[PDB]
Amino acid sequence: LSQLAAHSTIPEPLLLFKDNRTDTHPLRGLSQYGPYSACFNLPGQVRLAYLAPTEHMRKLDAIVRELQNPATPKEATNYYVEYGGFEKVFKVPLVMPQEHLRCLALDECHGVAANGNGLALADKIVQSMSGLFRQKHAFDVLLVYLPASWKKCFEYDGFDLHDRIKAKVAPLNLPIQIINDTALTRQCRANVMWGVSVALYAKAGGIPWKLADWDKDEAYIGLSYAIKKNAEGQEYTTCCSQVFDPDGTGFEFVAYDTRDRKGNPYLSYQEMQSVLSKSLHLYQSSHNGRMPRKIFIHKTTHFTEDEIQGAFDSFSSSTEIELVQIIQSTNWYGLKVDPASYPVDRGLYQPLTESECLLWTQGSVMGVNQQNPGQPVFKEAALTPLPNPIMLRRFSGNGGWHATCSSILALTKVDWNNNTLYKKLPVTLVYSQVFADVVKQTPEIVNEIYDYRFFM
Amino acid sequence: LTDNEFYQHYLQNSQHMMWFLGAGTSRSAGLPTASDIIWDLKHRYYCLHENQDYQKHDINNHAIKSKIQSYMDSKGFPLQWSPEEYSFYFELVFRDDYEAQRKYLLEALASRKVSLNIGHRVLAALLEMNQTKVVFTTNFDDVIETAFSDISGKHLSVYHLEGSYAALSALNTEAFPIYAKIHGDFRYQKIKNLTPDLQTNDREIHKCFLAAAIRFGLVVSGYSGRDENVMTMLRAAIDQNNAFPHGLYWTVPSISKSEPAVQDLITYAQGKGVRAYLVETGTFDEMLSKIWRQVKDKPAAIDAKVRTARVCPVSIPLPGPGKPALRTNALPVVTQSIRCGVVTLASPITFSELKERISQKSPKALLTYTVLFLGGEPEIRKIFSNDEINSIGQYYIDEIAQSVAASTFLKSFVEEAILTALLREKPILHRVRHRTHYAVIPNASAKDDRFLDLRKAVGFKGDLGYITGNVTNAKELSWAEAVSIRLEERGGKLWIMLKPEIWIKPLDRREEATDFIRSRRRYRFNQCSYQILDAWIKILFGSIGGGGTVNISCFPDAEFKAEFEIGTRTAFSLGV
Amino acid sequence: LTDNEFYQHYLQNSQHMMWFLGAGTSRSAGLPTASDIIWDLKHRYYCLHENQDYQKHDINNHAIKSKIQSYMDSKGFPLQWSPEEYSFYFELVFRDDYEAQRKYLLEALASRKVSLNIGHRVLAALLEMNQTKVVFTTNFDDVIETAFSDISGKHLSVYHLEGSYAALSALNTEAFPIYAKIHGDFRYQKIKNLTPDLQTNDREIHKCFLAAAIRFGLVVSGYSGRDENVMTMLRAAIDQNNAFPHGLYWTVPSISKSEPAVQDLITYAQGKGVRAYLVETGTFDEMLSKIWRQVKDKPAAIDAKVRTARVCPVSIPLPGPGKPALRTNALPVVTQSIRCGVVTLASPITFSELKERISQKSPKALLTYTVLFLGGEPEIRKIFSNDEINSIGQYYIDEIAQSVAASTFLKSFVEEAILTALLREKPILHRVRHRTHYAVIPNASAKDDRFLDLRKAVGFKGDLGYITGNVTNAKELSWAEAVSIRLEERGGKLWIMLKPEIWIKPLDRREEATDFIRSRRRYRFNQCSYQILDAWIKILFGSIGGGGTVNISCFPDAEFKAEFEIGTRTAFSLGV
Amino acid sequence: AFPIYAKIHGREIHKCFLAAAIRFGLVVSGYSGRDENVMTMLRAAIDQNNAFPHGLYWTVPSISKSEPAVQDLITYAQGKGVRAYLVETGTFDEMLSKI
RNA sequence: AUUCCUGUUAGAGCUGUUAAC
DNA sequence: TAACAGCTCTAACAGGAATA
RNA sequence: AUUCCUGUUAGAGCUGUUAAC
DNA sequence: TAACAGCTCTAACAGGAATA
Ligand SMILES: Nc1ncnc2c1ncn2[C@@H]1O[C@H](COP(=O)(O)O)[C@@H](O)[C@H]1O
Ligand SMILES: Nc1ncnc2c1ncn2[C@@H]1O[C@H](COP(=O)(O)O)[C@@H](O)[C@H]1O
Ligand SMILES: [Mg+2]
Repeated sequence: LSQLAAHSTIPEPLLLFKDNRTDTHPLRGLSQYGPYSACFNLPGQVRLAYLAPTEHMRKLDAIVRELQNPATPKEATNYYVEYGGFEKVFKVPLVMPQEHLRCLALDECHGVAANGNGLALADKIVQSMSGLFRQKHAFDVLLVYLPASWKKCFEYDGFDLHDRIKAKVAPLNLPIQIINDTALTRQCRANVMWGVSVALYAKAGGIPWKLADWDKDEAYIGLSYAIKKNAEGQEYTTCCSQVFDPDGTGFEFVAYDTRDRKGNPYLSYQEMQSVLSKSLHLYQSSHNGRMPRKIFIHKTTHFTEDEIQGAFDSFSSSTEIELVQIIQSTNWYGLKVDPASYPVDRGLYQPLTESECLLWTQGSVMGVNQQNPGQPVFKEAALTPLPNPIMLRRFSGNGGWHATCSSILALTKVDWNNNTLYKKLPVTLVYSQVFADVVKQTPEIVNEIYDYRFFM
Repeated sequence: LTDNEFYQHYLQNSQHMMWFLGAGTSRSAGLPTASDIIWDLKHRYYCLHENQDYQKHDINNHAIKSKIQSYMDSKGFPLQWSPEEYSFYFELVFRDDYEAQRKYLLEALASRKVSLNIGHRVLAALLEMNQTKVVFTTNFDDVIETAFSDISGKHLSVYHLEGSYAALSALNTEAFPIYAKIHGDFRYQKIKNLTPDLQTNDREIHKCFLAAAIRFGLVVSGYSGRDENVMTMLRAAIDQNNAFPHGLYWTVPSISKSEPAVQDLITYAQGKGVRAYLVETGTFDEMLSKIWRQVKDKPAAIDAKVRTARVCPVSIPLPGPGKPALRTNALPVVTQSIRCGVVTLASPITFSELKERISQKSPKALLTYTVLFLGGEPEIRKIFSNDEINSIGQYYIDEIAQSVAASTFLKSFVEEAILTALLREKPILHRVRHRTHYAVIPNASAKDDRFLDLRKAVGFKGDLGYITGNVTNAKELSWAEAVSIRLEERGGKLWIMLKPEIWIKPLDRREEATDFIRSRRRYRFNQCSYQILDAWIKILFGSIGGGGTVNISCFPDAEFKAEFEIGTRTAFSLGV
Repeated sequence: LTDNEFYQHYLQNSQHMMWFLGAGTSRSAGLPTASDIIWDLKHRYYCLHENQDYQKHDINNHAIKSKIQSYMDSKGFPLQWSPEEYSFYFELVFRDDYEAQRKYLLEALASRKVSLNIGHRVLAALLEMNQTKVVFTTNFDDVIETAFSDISGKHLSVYHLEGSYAALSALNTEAFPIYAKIHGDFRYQKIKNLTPDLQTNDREIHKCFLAAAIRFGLVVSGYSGRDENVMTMLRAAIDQNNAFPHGLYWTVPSISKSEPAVQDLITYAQGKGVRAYLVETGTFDEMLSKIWRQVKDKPAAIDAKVRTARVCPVSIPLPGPGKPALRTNALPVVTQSIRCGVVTLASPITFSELKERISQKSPKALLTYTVLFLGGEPEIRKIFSNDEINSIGQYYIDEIAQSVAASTFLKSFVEEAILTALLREKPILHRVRHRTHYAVIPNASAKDDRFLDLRKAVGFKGDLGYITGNVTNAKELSWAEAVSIRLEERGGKLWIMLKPEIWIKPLDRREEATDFIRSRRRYRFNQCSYQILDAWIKILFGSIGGGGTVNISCFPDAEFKAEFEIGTRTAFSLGV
Repeated sequence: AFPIYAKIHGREIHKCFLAAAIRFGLVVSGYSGRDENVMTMLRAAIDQNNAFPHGLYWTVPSISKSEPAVQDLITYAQGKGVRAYLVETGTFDEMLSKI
């Protein structure tokens, strides 16, 4: 009775890179081959701009210089790869801004920060951008710096400065790479350089890497929510992200609102149907009208009867729907035996119940070790000694745990904002949660949809 | 009239209810509306003369919609969503070619884009299970026909303008259910959709509606007036003896946005003696969902198709353990049936009241409410006097897993019982944090031989480790090894969850040792965690995890005793 | 044309195939045929004027039929099953009242007596899965309208004479599937069933038959001819260019009883250059059953409704063993997976050939064909030389129960293996009678201590019994106690069946001791049989039937060894 | 088993043209007639009960420049009840581009 | 906020099970 | 609607860095 | 054949699994 | 279509009588 169903370890998903080469290590492949989207010239050159107070601009130009020159990894050398220099590794020059492409924040921002007013501080930071907006064509990415003296307005109740800035500059189409003092004072340098460089390339152009072995006929959907603590009650702001590989070479990753008020994170019949309608209409527009054949709707909470009925009735019979729920905190945890020195291989899925499975999005990864090749690497070794798996509670499917598990595993590796090897959750869930935070901070965003490069 | 009272009225008399659904239900069936048809026609018209690529620019874009509407207004056409526009654009595009008009209207509303939702399926179920007999519609596409064919499995008799008089006879001979389209199927020559055709009514269909008025009461949904012929037919139906035996219930998604024609017709009907009421019940789909919810004794065969989510999908079986194998922390509890004690109270009791009685009396027994008690009767007599106790009997839990899954009170009770059993005869202390239970090595008895293996588990490079002590930089915080033990219901099985933790003697001062808890747990890798879990299994069970079926009973010296049996080996499964 | 060649031709090209079902197919749907309708009309007519009780005398009685027909002949009416009779009796009973005639024809052919059989369901599946697009019918009842609604779950577009031009438009715009009734639904006013109405054809429908003639080839079933209008429409369809691209396949249940009109039409069609063929395929139901059988890649969703017997019903679960308990003779074999040896032969081998090789060589191993061998490789080398052996490898039987259930060779092989294992290390002799294996106490070693308990089992009033010996009145027959041991596959489990028997040393001379076998077994009542079964369990297993899991391996000293484990306690279940 | 591209080279196409005329309508471009074989081919295709159900469309760059036989055939088809039409468009390639 | 998710402290949201109103 | 049980989530902080 | 079904001796019928034809 | 495996049945006989 102690013998469970046999598991199968899904191998490490391959990532499409420069010249359609595949390598499961993102940074190693980027150094070796280059970005997938560099095959075409979406970014001609990464022209930057600075927005910071006059005192701390030297930090911005210093960090840009550090991006220009190669760096070596000091911490987590088990996984990271030596930086080859932005021009060498992304095959595109990184242009330092000239005098007019380099703005100065108003001194009134300091007064507002001393006053402890987050809303007015974000408004003033945005209003400082007019000098660059007269030259919006000149630059591609704006590096907004915030001095530590503004910490009092960085994060407090009912507010978040980063989300407010992102929601204020998203309709203005300019990507923004916010830099705090943390990126400056992080012990290691190759960490910050790799993260900032991949973010800069994604926000100026896009697609640093693309997941291979992706059927063009599947659209993956992830719903996630956030809470705004009202004085009387609460507001549950839920938003949905969508990923798919279209007929064109440009892999698409978008997010959107879901509309009024919600008291619970469970969508009703009409709201679920409307969101799903918007989703497959977006897919059809990106697929010249072709119907999706596989749909994956990942939700952090269980689908009610209304949500499943809305899913069933929104599509036609030809498009099978894979309604799956992702559980983050679970009691179970495993230990590999042959007992192994390193924890269980990443990607092992263990069918517990006919509808509930354990997926090991965390765990040892093979073939991505730089030093002592052949040794396994545990991404979260610093944080945890063992990997905590997630629970997939399939609410609607025809058959095959492998089909959804491999899709989730491949969706855990295409977060360009993530410096590390993978993510505990699929990019759909994480982007839906990020956009949920953004919408909760700024409710007047429900009108439009946005690409990933805006909010990553 | 409030919506809930309307629902109660409809449920009270649902056997005599005509439905009237014109162009409002089709919005939610996946097929284009009137405005969508108008915009599609404008798109074709603009792309045709002004030579522009049809697929290059879409139709639901705001810019393209504005440009096409500006072009239409340039040639003097009607301005915006105004009467005599839909028919105008039809007669403009198709220049009086009713065959081509019919073919286009068939293609736009064809039976391939339609995906039945809950509303049409629920109405078709009402038709089949024979509550509503007549469903009049001003709508062309076969949404209700497809829903009835999908649910009932029987062919539905649709009536139209070709035959025309066919419906009246069916009414007279009670050939229910009848689904008479006042404007007929698009599969036939006459469609009656343009404004000039919308001023007249077919004589036989008019007579059929007038006759059906006396027999049933009407519920009209997804209809916003704007049609003169249907409005005058309804007005004529009102102007006759006992026009509606069950009242005309006009439902709109929003009372505020309802056209004044509907309101004045309702006032006229009320002035003519009928009890016609206008209610708002939200969308048609939600209305029909609620109506089906209030339906009693719905057949299972049709309800398996009405609500496909109600049946449980994805019952995908799991394979065998054939052919590296992860070793989880789950100990399977193979106990299937247990015995408990029940006390009957002369007055109703609350689970909170029993919890506070537990807190005050502190008996040597367990109790929960559902009052099921595990232990000795005299303890319950201490808790409850003879006056409040009526009788004390026995309870049998034939299926433990189903019982704990059904009621969370049973889950908590069985978890507490198994925890008490596991720590009944052992020196390991039993504490609780939040709603979880912790078995922690005691401070005084830390030098026991049964802990020595645990001492080996935490040891560095094979030397002797430490099990209990004081934090390196804390004033009074004391720390020990511990295991969080929980009950997990998985499918049809129960398992015991063990997780190694670092217990802190002060409950509220755990965070001050966080770094220490981190520092002690930095290097508890797979081998070390395997060793600690094996040591904890040995401590909690007394037998190594090979082929063991150790059985533990709680309160063995009590009349009501629970005897569980948990396999000493944690869950494992070799890879395929 | 032979029926099989017709099936291959249809199967070869079923994509483009109109069907022309007549009133013969509805014969099975349970609807009254033409003759049944005539006899019903005669019954009403006779009972009406001659005042006789309607329900007192039935209609399918031979005497009442003869009496009514004699009465009809008395008034000069047509004699017997002759033309212009069906219409004659209709026009006589209903005296030119087409509304009442329609109502009666609706009531007789109503949609409550119809129970769809395999033929209509298979045709509706062909319609939905889109092989046949046009199904013409001269038949009124919705025998096929209902089947499509039940199978597809979608509304079917039925065409009739009320519109009658819908078919040509739907054909022209490829709105398949179309089901055009050449004589229209009975719901509508025009039915076109009397002989005067059967001389003319609707212009638009007639037009459709010719346009559809060019597109597809026709298969007409359940049509006997006798209709002038349909015959002349078919003849006109023949007299046009490439009249049938796939030939007119006229099918009759019997070629001998086919009317000469069909044969002369076939000859005329052949003379007009088309490949029309007349075949006999039995009844319509059998024809469509075979056609569906030859259909490839039929969707599971619709096939679950086409053949409801194909899905497995009555999967009624069994309850728990909760709460007198019968003790059967079944020992559960909990072994799930075993290992076997496979030899690859350079030339094909027959199971009979392997059996005779076993008989000649007599090796110390087991073999079966599927060649799976259990034992030592050198034994197989003795059986098969190196020249005929290509390779020797391993085989794993992950699911033993499913494997034995699927292949009876596996059942016999596993039964022989478990029998050899059980008698490997024990003195009890192993024999076979028919195909049943017997474990019998040996003659010489009958005084063993392990048999003493068995000696107690057969003893009378608790004394010492006898286990082996000679018959009371037989010249040379010797008798012994024995147990027939068999393998039984029950559901998803395997069990060992033990039955106490009286083995006779001469195989063919068992009957001469029958009385003795009876006499020894006269008083082997429940207690005595319980004792003998317990003693045999102890002998065969070495452990008493309490909480035991004895494991036995066959050929333990061999590379390929099978290790089974059978619970020592027989099956039991307490009453509910 | 569509699509097919059959060249008249003007009886093996006669039956094919007849069946095709039964099936779906025809549009003819780049042809002025002037050939009696195809003329009788099309005239024989017209007679059947459902011939060119969608319609026959003789498209020429200029209506007045077309040969009289084409207009005669169009009038004959219209009299027979078929929905044949003579529409004036541009060059065949320009017509197909606009389509 | 270059990143990652490990914990702490809280509240909700769903399910339920009773008592009602 | 008021408690109570469990399962799971986010909301604020804090926080150190890949088997030693 | 007042009954009952316990055995003996045989053959078929279905399923299969191979080899074909 | 020819064997082979099991599961189950009937077709002819024979045959003795309800825990002793
Ligand atoms: N989901 C719905 N449920 C009920 N009624 C609806 C729905 N959607 C639209 N309607 C009504 O249908 C009307 C439009 O029908 P018409 O414009 O006459 O074709 C609107 O005025 C709405 O009141
Ligand atoms: N199994 C069958 N299915 C359909 N039609 C049949 C069947 N057996 C016979 N028929 C035909 O049914 C016809 C009788 O129709 P009717 O002339 O209306 O009585 C005869 O011509 C038979 O050939
Ligand atoms: Mg960023």
